[PDB]
Amino acid sequence: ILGDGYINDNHRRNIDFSNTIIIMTSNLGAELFKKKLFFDADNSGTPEYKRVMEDVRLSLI
Amino acid sequence: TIVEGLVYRIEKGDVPKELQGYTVISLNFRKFTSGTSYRGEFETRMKNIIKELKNKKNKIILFVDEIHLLLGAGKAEGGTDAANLLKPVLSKGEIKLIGATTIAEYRKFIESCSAFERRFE
Amino acid sequence: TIVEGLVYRIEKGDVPKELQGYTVISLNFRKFTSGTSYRGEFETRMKNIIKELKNKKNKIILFVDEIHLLLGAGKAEGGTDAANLLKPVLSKGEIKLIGATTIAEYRKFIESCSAFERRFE
Amino acid sequence: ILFVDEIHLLLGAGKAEGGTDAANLLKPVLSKGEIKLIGATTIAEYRKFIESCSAFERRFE
Repeated sequence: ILGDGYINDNHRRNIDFSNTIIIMTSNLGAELFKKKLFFDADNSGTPEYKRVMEDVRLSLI
Repeated sequence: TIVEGLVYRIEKGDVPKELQGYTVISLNFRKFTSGTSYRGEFETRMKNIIKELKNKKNKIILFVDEIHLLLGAGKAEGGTDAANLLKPVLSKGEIKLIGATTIAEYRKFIESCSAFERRFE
Repeated sequence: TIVEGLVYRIEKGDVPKELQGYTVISLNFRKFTSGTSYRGEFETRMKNIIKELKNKKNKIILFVDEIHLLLGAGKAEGGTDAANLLKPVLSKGEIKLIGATTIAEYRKFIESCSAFERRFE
Repeated sequence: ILFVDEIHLLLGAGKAEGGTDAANLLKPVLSKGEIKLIGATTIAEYRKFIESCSAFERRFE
């Protein structure tokens, strides 16, 4: 799908995936989303916790 | 009802001037292949529809119920006519036809032969 | 017997004014397959029926025991098939029929052509 | 009073009319009490009426 769009079936048609926004959701939220983000959820930081989230965001990569 | 709408819109005058006066011929499948008798009398009826209404200058609009119905019956070997005719008509502009199919059937119309792919739309 | 229950409402007159008199007509296959002397002559018997099913405007109620013999079972040239008559006609309010099926085989009408779905209630 | 060797023998031929001799006929006739028929079938044969045909299971006993 991602690098292609010429999928052969048992009926040998083509299925083009042009002009499609592909949405890939899953959680992985636990085991990183402990209380570090959680107990300071009210303000959640313009200077500080953005660095804290990007570090978690790096670890989700 | 959008096809039947157009005749209700001839009298409204919201049609172009070159497409005026024309008459839709609604076409029941009971009229096509019920009165055919598996004989050389078949093509005597086919020219009564097809070839008599090309060079005739009269104002003409056809209408097809379903194209898949025209592929179902008409299998007599002598008779044929299961999409066999109207092949230059799909590039000529003398005959005005309108068809109607459902998507899940029209998917099985196109890619089951992959020869009518460039003709129809 | 629910359809038999209709008839007893008619003879006692416990029907609305617009539905008075109309006679239920059952359809026994003692005579459908046995009249097949030729292919065209099958539908002409229906043509004698259907033309007198519209312009009659008299007592008219059609009844089928099991529609599975009509549209489910049958070779396409063996008689009544999925390509039977009255497919665009029965959408119009010119013919009154009442049918009956069992659920466990009624999914064949979904899987016959998936086009009688909006054609029945 | 009629009697049949096997009703399974009535599920075979019947050509040159458009349908089987027994699978077409006697369907609303045996629905009501008219014919004094008595039948007999093999148990191992009999499954075809219950499973495969599945319509005569209330017609006979």
